[PDB]
This record gives sequence, C-alpha cells and structure tokens, in this order.
Amino acid sequence: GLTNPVDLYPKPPFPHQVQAPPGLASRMQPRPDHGEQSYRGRGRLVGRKTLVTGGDSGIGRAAAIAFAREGADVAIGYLPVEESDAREVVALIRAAGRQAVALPGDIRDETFCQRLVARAAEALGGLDILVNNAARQQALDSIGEMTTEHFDATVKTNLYGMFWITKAAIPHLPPGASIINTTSVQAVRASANLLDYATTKAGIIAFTRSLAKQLGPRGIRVNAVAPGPYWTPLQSSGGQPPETVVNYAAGSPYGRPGQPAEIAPLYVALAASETSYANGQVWGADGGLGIF
Amino acid sequence: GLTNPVDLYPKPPFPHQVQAPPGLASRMQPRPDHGEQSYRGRGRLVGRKTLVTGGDSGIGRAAAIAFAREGADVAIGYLPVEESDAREVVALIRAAGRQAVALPGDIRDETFCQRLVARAAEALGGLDILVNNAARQQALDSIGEMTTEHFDATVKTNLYGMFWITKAAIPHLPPGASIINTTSVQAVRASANLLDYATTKAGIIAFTRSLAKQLGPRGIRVNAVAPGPYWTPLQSSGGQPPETVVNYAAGSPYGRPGQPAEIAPLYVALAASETSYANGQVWGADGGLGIF
Amino acid sequence: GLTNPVDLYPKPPFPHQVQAPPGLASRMQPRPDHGEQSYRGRGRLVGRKTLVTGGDSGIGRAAAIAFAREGADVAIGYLPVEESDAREVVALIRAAGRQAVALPGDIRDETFCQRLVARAAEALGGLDILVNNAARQQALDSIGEMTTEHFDATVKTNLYGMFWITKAAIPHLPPGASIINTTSVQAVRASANLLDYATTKAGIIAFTRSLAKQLGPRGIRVNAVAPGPYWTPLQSSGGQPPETVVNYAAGSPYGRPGQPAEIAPLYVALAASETSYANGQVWGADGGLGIF
Amino acid sequence: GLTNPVDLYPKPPFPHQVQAPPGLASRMQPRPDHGEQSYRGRGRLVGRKTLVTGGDSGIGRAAAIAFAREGADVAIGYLPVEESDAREVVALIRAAGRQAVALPGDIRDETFCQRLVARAAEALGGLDILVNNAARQQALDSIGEMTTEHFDATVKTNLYGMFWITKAAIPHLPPGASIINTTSVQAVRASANLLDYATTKAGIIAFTRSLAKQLGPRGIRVNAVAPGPYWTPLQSSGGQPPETVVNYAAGSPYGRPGQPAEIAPLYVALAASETSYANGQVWGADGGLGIF
Ligand SMILES: NC(=O)c1ccc[n+]([C@@H]2O[C@H](COP(=O)([O-])OP(=O)(O)OC[C@H]3O[C@@H](n4cnc5c(N)ncnc54)[C@H](O)[C@@H]3O)[C@@H](O)[C@H]2O)c1
Ligand SMILES: NC(=O)c1ccc[n+]([C@@H]2O[C@H](COP(=O)([O-])OP(=O)(O)OC[C@H]3O[C@@H](n4cnc5c(N)ncnc54)[C@H](O)[C@@H]3O)[C@@H](O)[C@H]2O)c1
Ligand SMILES: NC(=O)c1ccc[n+]([C@@H]2O[C@H](COP(=O)([O-])OP(=O)(O)OC[C@H]3O[C@@H](n4cnc5c(N)ncnc54)[C@H](O)[C@@H]3O)[C@@H](O)[C@H]2O)c1
Ligand SMILES: NC(=O)c1ccc[n+]([C@@H]2O[C@H](COP(=O)([O-])OP(=O)(O)OC[C@H]3O[C@@H](n4cnc5c(N)ncnc54)[C@H](O)[C@@H]3O)[C@@H](O)[C@H]2O)c1
Ligand SMILES: [Mg+2]
Ligand SMILES: [Mg+2]
Ligand SMILES: [Mg+2]
Ligand SMILES: [Mg+2]
Repeated sequence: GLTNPVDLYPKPPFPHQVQAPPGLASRMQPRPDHGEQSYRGRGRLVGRKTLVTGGDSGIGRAAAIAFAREGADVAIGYLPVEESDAREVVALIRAAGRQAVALPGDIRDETFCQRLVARAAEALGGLDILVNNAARQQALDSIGEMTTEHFDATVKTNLYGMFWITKAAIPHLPPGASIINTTSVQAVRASANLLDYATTKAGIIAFTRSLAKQLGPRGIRVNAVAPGPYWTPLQSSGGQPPETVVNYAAGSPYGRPGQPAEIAPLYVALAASETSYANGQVWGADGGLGIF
Repeated sequence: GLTNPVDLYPKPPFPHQVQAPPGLASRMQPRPDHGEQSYRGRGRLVGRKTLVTGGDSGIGRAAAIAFAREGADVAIGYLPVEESDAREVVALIRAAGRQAVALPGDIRDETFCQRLVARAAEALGGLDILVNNAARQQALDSIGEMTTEHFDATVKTNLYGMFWITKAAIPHLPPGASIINTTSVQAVRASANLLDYATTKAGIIAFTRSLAKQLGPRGIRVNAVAPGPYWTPLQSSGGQPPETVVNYAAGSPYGRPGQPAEIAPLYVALAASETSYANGQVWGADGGLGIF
Repeated sequence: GLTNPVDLYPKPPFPHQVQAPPGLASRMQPRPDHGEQSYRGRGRLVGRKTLVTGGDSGIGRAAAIAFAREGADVAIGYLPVEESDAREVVALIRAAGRQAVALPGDIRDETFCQRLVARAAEALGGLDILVNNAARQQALDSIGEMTTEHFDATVKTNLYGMFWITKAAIPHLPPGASIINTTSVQAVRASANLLDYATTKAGIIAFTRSLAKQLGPRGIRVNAVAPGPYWTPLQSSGGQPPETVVNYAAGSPYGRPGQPAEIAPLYVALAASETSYANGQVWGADGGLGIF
Repeated sequence: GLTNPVDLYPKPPFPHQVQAPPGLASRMQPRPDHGEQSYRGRGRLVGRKTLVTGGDSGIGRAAAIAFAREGADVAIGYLPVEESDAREVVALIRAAGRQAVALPGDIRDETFCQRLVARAAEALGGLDILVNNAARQQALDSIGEMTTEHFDATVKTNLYGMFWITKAAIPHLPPGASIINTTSVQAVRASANLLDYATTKAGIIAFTRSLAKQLGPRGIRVNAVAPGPYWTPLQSSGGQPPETVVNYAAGSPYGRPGQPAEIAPLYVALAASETSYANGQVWGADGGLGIF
C-alpha cells in the first residue's frame, strides 16, 4: 500500500546531543532506524559475497542488513570503539541465515586495508560486492583552524583508504561484481564548514566514474550513492555543529532528515545483477534537495 | 549467480536499418529485449496503479512489463500506428495477472493529455505511478535545416505533453505516489545533431527537480531516469544517423548499447514505497559513460 | 587598487516595491547600477556589431553599455512599454561614440524575431555578437495555478524566441563571431516556485552546448552566462515574491545581490576575439553560491 | 577585427614526441604559444601582486605573461629542472616593466609551501592574486599499475600543495584579493587512464566552492578555471599516451588543441576588481567539448 513519506520518520527538533567521533548509533536520540524491523528481503542477492566499510552504524549498517536479507554474506569494517554497534549488525546478518565477518581496524593504515580485503575474501570464499562507505567528517569554520593533521585525516580516510581497499579488492572480483562508493551532496553543495570533507566527496565521484570506464570492459560495475542528510552518528560527533543537529533538515521539503533504512534500496539495486547497464553513475537520495 | 554484463546482450555492428518514426520494435534487427523472458517480479508494487507514456516499445515497454510483474495495474500511452507493438504489451500485462489499459493518442494535443489521465484513472480505479516517457527525437546536422515545425514538434511532445499530463494527474495522486520522467544523457552531452532534443531533455531535469520541491511536502516523489544508449525504435527512426545505428555504442566501455530490459529496475526502485527519501533525483544508466 | 566587493553595492533590506512586468529600472529602489559611471572601455571590441535582447534594463543594459564602451555598435531589443529605460541606453551607447539601434517588439512573435535580426544587421552593416538575454519570469507556488497560457508565455519567450532569433542570425555571422545566451542558477537550483522558468533555463544550457558543437567548425563560438541574484526589474515585477525582494540575497556570502554592472565583464570576455578556446561554456557569476 | 578560431593555431597530427616529466615547453613540436607575441595588456591589473605556481610553462606561463602585461608584479613557482623555461618567463615579466620573482621548489613539501608564500609576499611587498596551477598528471591504464607512490604523488601535488599554499597565503590577502585554482574537464570526463588525476581535479572544484563561501564574507574571491586540451609539456611527459599526443584533440569541434595563450583571458577576468560577483565559479575553456 501507499505510505506518506513526509511523516514516516521523526522530524526535528531533536534533543541537544553530542558524542566523541566516530560515535555510537545507540546513543543517538532518537535511535536511528537502519531497517532492523522494516526491511524484508526477496532473494535479490542470493550467495553474493560483500564487504561494507563502516557497516556498524548508519548508511553502511542499513546496506549490510539489506544485503544479508537479500541472501548475501556480509563482512563489515568499523573502528574498535564501535564494537557495541557492530555486534548488533553481525547478529542481524546471522539471524538472516547468512555469514557475517567482523573486521575492525583503521583504514588510514595501508597494511590494514590489505589485510581487511584478504581476510574478507578468505572468510567469505570470494568477494563480489565492495562498498566503500566509511568516512571522516569534522566541520571547521575556517581554513585557519584546519591543521595538516585535520586535512590529512580526512583525505587519508576518505580517499587513500578507498584507493587501497579498492586496489586490493579488484583481483578478487569476477565479471558480474559491483563496487559502490558512498559520496555526499557536499560534493556539489560544498559548505564553508566542510572544506576537506567536500573535497574528498567530489574526489570520490571522479574516482568512481574513471574506475567504471577502466573496469567496465572486465564486467565489473562501479557506482556511487549521494545521500542528503541522514540521521547517523557522523553528524552529532562533530560532522555538523550542535544547533544544526537539533534542527537537522528542518527546512527540507519533508521537514525531516532521512533515516538510513530509506537509502538501503539504492545499494541493493546497484548491486543486483539485473541492473546491468548502470555503471559510472551517481544516484542521489536527498529528500528533495535535488542535487544528484 | 554472477553474470558478465559485457556480452549479456548483442554488440555492433548491426544491420543497416531505418524506419519512419515512431517506428516499431518488431522491425529492429535484432529484436530488442524488453525483459519479456528475463524479468521476474517479487511483489514490489502490489496493487499500484500506473500510467506509462510510450509504453508500447523501448524503455517504457520494459517499465510496463516490470510494473505488471511486480503486481501493478498498467495503462500505456502510444501512437495509433504502434498498435502492433502495443498489443503485445497489453498481452504481457494481462499474462502477469494484472489489468492493462490501452490509451493511444497524440500528447501534443492538450485535450488528449487531459483525456489520457482521466481515462487511465477511471479504468484503474485511481493513479499513483505516472511515468512521462514518450519522446520525439529527430537528428539534424544544422539549425538551418530545423524548421519551426521540427522544433515545435520536439518541444510540444517532450515539454508541453509532460506539463499537461502531469498537471492533470496531480489531483489524482495520493501521498505515497511517484512521478518518474525519462530524460537523457543528451541533457549534458548535447550533441551537435540533437539541438532541440537536448534542450528538452535538460528542461525535463529542471522540471523534475522543481516539481519535487513543490510536491515533496504533499508526499509525492518526483524523479528522473537518464538513459545512455539503448536499442529502441527511437534511434533507428531518425533519432540517430543510419551509420551511427550500425555502430551504436561500439566505443562505450562494454562496446554495446543497452537493451531496455536493463533499465526497468530503475523505474521499479524509484516507484517502490521503501525508496522514500529519493525525491528530485536524476538516476543514470548509461553503461559507463558516467553522465548522471 | 583593491576594493572590498562585500560593501561595494547596496545590501538589504530594500523598500517594499512591486511593478507590473516587465517593469522599469528607473522605478526600483535603489536604482540599479548598470555601469553608467563605472565601466571604462579599453578597446576590446572595436568595430564589432552587436544585438542584445532585453538591452533596455538589467544585465542586458550592463552588457550593452560595456560593449559600446569597448568600441562595438549595439542594437537593443526590448518591449514597447520599456521605452523610457531603452532611450537612456541608446543615449549612452551613442555617447560612447558608437551606433545604437532601438528595436522594440515581442520575441514570442516569430515574424518579429526575423525582422529584429534583419533590421539589426541592415542598420549595423553586419552582425557578429548576438546576446539572447530577454526573459519572462513569473513565480507561481503550485502547478495547479499554472495555466497553459502561463507555461506557454515562459517557453515561447525563453526557448522559442531564442531559437528563432538565433536561426535568423546565423547566416549573418562570420568566422570569429560570438553568441552568448543568458541562463540562470535556476537551471540547477530549480526552486519550487519557478517550475516553467527553471525548465527553460536548463534548456538554454543544452541549446548553447549543442549549438557550440554545431558552429565551432564554422568558427562561431556559442557560450552562456549563469547569473545568481541581481538587482533588476525582473524580480520586483513578479519573478520573485515581495518578501524575497525586501530581503533579496541577504543570506548569500556577501549578504547582498549583485548589481548588473558586475556581470558585464563576463559578456565582454566571452565576446572578445582573444578568448578563442571558450566554446560551449557556462560561466557563472553568483556571488559565492557556487552553482556554475 | 574578426579572426577564425579554427585555424588560428596548429592542428594534429603532431610529431611523435615524449619527455620525462615535468618536461620543457621548448622541446615540444611545435613550440607552444603562451602569448609571448600576441598578448597586449590594457592596464587591467596595475600594481597587483601575483603568485602563480607552475608559471614556467603552459597555462601558468600564459597567465604570468598576461598578468605582467596588465601591470601586475609576478612571482612564479616551478621545479628546478625547468629553469630554462622559467628564465624566459622571468625575462618576459621584466620586459613588461614589472617585478619578477623566481621561486623554484617542490610543493609536495609542506615547509617549502610555507617558504614559497612567505618569500613571494616579502619580495612583492604583499600578495593579492594567488593562482594554484601546478599539477602532476601521469596516465596509467589500470589501477593494478598504480602504486601508492603514484597515487600519493598526484594527491600530494594537486590537493595537499594547494591546501598548504592557500592556508599560508590567506593571512596576506586583503579584501579585494583573488584566488584562482586550475582544475580540468577530467573532473567530469574522468577517463579510464586518469584515475588519480581526475579524483584530484574534482576535489579542487569542491575546495574552491567551499573556500569561496568561507572567504566571500572577508572580501576574497575564490574561483577555478577548467581547461580542455591544451598544448603543454604535462601532456607529452606522460599525462597522455604517446599516440594521443600525436592526434591530440583531433576529434574536437575545431579539430585542434588549445594553445595556452587562449586561456590567459580567463585568469585576467577572474582576477580583475570589476568582476566582483564572480565567486565560487568554475569557468571552462575547452574548445567546444562543453564541460564547464
Ligand atoms: N549522514 C549523512 O547526512 C550523510 C550525508 C551524505 C553522505 N554521507 C556519507 O555516508 C557514509 C556513511 O556515514 P554515515 O552518515 O552512515 O555515518 P556513520 O558514522 O554511521 O558511518 C561512518 C563510518 O565510518 C567508519 N570509519 C570512520 N573512520 C574510519 C577509519 N579511520 N577506519 C575505519 N572505519 C572508519 C566508522 O565505522 C563509521 O561507522 C559516509 O561516506 C558519509 O560521507 C552521510
Ligand atoms: N534509446 C535511447 O538511446 C535513449 C537514450 C536516452 C534517453 N532516451 C529516452 O527514452 C524514452 C523512451 O524512448 P525509447 O528510446 O524507449 O524509444 P521508443 O521509440 O521505444 O519510445 C518512445 C515512445 O514515444 C511515444 N511517442 C512519441 N511521440 C508521441 C506523441 N506525440 N504522442 C504520444 N506518444 C508519443 C511512442 O509511443 C514511442 O513508443 C524517451 O523519453 C527518450 O528521450 C532514450
Ligand atoms: N536578475 C536576476 O537575479 C537573474 C538571475 C539569473 C538569471 N537572470 C537572467 O538575466 C536575463 C536578463 O534579465 P534581468 O534580470 O536583467 O531583468 P530585466 O527585466 O532587466 O531584463 C529582462 C528583459 O527581457 C525583455 N523581455 C521580456 N519579455 C520579452 C518579450 N516577450 N519580448 C521581448 N523582450 C522581452 C525585456 O526587455 C526585459 O528588459 C534573463 O535571461 C534572466 O533569466 C536574471
Ligand atoms: N594541458 C591540458 O590539456 C590541461 C587540461 C586540463 C587541465 N590542465 C591543468 O593545467 C594546469 C597547468 O598544467 P599545464 O597543462 O599548463 O602543463 P605544464 O606542464 O606547463 O604545467 C604544470 C606545472 O606544474 C608544475 N609542478 C608539477 N609538479 C610540481 C611540484 N611537485 N612542485 C612544484 N611545481 C610542480 C611544473 O612547474 C609545471 O610547469 C594543471 O593544473 C593541469 O591540471 C591542463
Ligand atoms: Mg559507526
Ligand atoms: Mg513505440
Ligand atoms: Mg526592461
Ligand atoms: Mg613546466
């Protein structure tokens, strides 16, 4: 049946709240909806072998839950401090009857990126969906406040980590495989307070489009997803200022931010074998901002 | 299982072939694949009520087949000369166990656009997916060859028809409904020989994004699909020069054009109730050109 | 010397004000600055032969003044009710020592478009800069309020008029000539209240890019300019709602709208013979919105 | 007078030619035209104080020549091996009657970036035009060939160097100053063989747009220039495969690549004080490809 999207999920104002990054979904108010109850699989990805970075919380968690419910085995990356979020996702993947692999570690470390891919492929018996979804986002009002360490941390997480993981993954990927990279509306919106983050998110789009041309001839599709505002720990752990969290997305056409559950369908559609002429695309889901 | 997209469908060279517009799918060599055998529904749109313009052939036919197999009732628009293509789609909708409504007529006629919507809604018992997919595309190498009649025919079909149909449809659309407009990579690629067509396809994107902001607050989502090259009668009936048809998409990353079957998943995903934060988006499927 | 752009021109709030379209610059509060005092020519367009539609006021007036001061002869189009604005521009072109031609008439009339070009070329002794700058902009909050007459008036002014004038002009344009089309940030921003206008402005970009590919081989360059908010009669005569006029561009990085004087340099640079590899471009001047 | 842009400059085929990067303009066949004879200044930047990275050759050299001829003092960065190109630019700046400052060194070195800005500002008596134009571009057909050292060299040159130089420069820039960043059509075209380069060029655009929003309120404008193909040593020293150099831009609307002379007007126009509402823009000059 039909459902009105406007009031399907919570609207601001939200309680004043902050966490140290990367944060925990379980400490947000309200708790985000990653599709734990609502997502019903229909056999769209049976037997696929998936690695999702940042699969413990937020958009990556929603994708991991959906992939498992569609019949795919799922390895998740995350940072060690997020173990309490990650254990929930691992249990949900397993409750869908599929294999879950927990692979915590810092993707700014090149050797860890190599081990992440090797261990995921070994555990799953192969690899044929890669989702580069982990990110650092730390807002700063001025470039004068941005140290080299700040800029480097954002670029190493969001560009180098993706590069190393993707490079390590390609020798495993058979014809028919899919790579999906999470970008952001910030690639275009380029807010004053997200100078380094926006740089990396625009970079991710060109990386996606170039790699799609490179790998298309080998039968591997490479695509990106461009979210607008979603209710995740990235925002309340310093990705946005606190007043922005309280009134998050209040001025958007629905008057509310997205919940991660709502974007999982884009990841399933892009990975599915039937979506065979989608390559090099950036698919947006921004609730009416109309960016991608 | 995994399937290599590169050789899943035919590659050029194709036989020298030309038709008068709008053409018939059954006269193309090879016959296009709209998903007649391959598309399997999974209950994703049960009971939805759909109107697809240009649903007799090509991308619109692939969308109509998929919608019916996902459980939706489907009305199709087309031009009277296309009856032999259209009756096949009516039969496919009925073979999926759903109601089919055949509504031929010329969408450059404002009164016909009003009757099309009124008759579709009356026959289906409502309306909650509208796909503005019909188009005119007639390549010309120079503006000196483009008469006012040429320009007006393209603009009246691709902009005015969409405007009139959409305006008439909105009073029928409940919260939870979806409007999907087919645009083109030509909105950006803007080839020398498609001056009027490219103008209209860029126009369709801004129309989509503006209307998404108007209707989002009312719970209606408005999105666009941007195909790259697909094997359809629009291309061999004057949309492309004949030598381009012979070698169509030969230089693309897969070395082949898309078949309409491959893009149907985008229409299903955009219409599904679960894709509830996709509004004002343009989703491409261009086989690695990397436009949208 | 250096000048701070932030406070170079007036900032809101502006007096409550409205006019019947197309409006008069002389009735705005404050009066707009089209460069009447500030623009100093430097011989950049000596002997060029120009036609500017909407050259009586706003951006077109600023371009006409600059072209004349750079040594070009200038014909201007405008609507008859704007005679009092137009006579000022004609006097300023002539005070720069160049020829001015006043060509009032409605560009929605195909025969007038043909006469406009023929009379401009006859009077000037040729034609080698064409600026399609006239536009209709009438905001409406809902498609339900938008009659066919409303939509048609916007599309006929902004797309058909450009088509007819451009088609009539090309046989006059020698190698080295330039066509410049004014678009808008609305092509991308696509506000809810500018459904028809935004459609046409996106269309203008694809028209520009396609015609550039068509005419590049003949040595004719075709480019577009994408303004952000400028203080012109288009806004207070129904292009924007009244509260928007009072607080116009207050939230932008400078906190003020542009004055037409500020965008004239883009038109001069695009027309100049030295800018010989700019073809098919869209150059923005939006005061930090960062759209084009 | 009018000049036909099509045959104003050389067209392919060009001789088979390759150099080690960064290469020398003097070894290209034919020698590039940076405007040494053609560019005539008109007092548009009198007394400005400029730093151009990569000012020894190519687009940066054309900008440096034009800036000096418009009345600005010019410091140039370059790599020590390019001294024979750089000394010619120093001589051209001095022949225009302005001060030239030669500042060779490697912008991947953060301490050098700080010294570069400090020494330029000290020598010139201030700083008010900064052009981040240096780049690394090394084509590779596959990500398997791209070592971390390759990726890091491109990212450190094109993103970190820009970040460090810009951060060091801002405390010197008074209201009225301009920052201009050279990007590329590759930000959008994203070719298969330019995976790291295209990533950085898209990043540069978002960096530009974000910084424009930060600095606009302080009266500093930040813009980008997006060249299409130009005849420069970056291309024949590994930026393109050798067979592409031989046939460079043969299929474009003019059938020839740009010469650096042709793009200098964009840098002058963006820096000029009169262009006061251009902020956060990307202005293309791609010869009819129609990208930006
Ligand atoms: N939430 C939004 O509004 C929004 C908007 C646009 C784009 N995005 C994108 O969505 C993606 C997912 O973020 P999210 O919003 O779901 O938030 P999230 O905090 O739930 O997910 C980000 C994840 O990144 C991972 N991560 C961060 N640094 C890492 C490191 N050094 N090593 C390993 N893993 C690391 C963490 O595991 C974390 O869970 C990101 O790419 C982000 O850019 C989010
Ligand atoms: N095939 C491609 O390469 C391609 C590429 C990009 C975009 N598109 C878009 O795909 C959409 C569908 O076209 P297609 O390629 O499937 O070709 P198609 O010929 O199968 O479909 C176009 C349909 O338009 C309908 N139509 C045309 N003029 C009409 C009129 N006056 N009144 C009513 N109906 C009318 C016809 O019924 C026709 O079947 C179009 O919007 C087109 O712009 C196609
Ligand atoms: N002012 C802004 O904020 C803004 C922003 C983006 C784009 N633009 C564009 O700038 C261009 C110029 O408008 P402006 O803002 O300088 O306002 P303006 O009112 O000064 O100029 C518009 C002109 O259009 C002409 N015109 C309108 N309908 C016509 C018709 N039927 N026949 C002949 N001429 C007709 C009138 O002569 C009028 O002076 C337009 O193309 C507009 O889309 C303006
Ligand atoms: N030529 C083209 O076709 C083309 C196309 C699009 C964009 N671009 C852009 O144009 C800009 C200028 O390049 P060009 O084509 O004029 O070629 P070029 O080789 O003449 O200039 C590039 C310059 O970069 C400098 N450079 C490189 N690495 C450096 C380092 N580590 N430290 C200091 N300086 C360093 C060198 O001094 C060199 O002269 C670049 O940003 C490039 O991305 C060029
Ligand atoms: Mg987390
Ligand atoms: Mg048909
Ligand atoms: Mg006027
Ligand atoms: Mg050099």
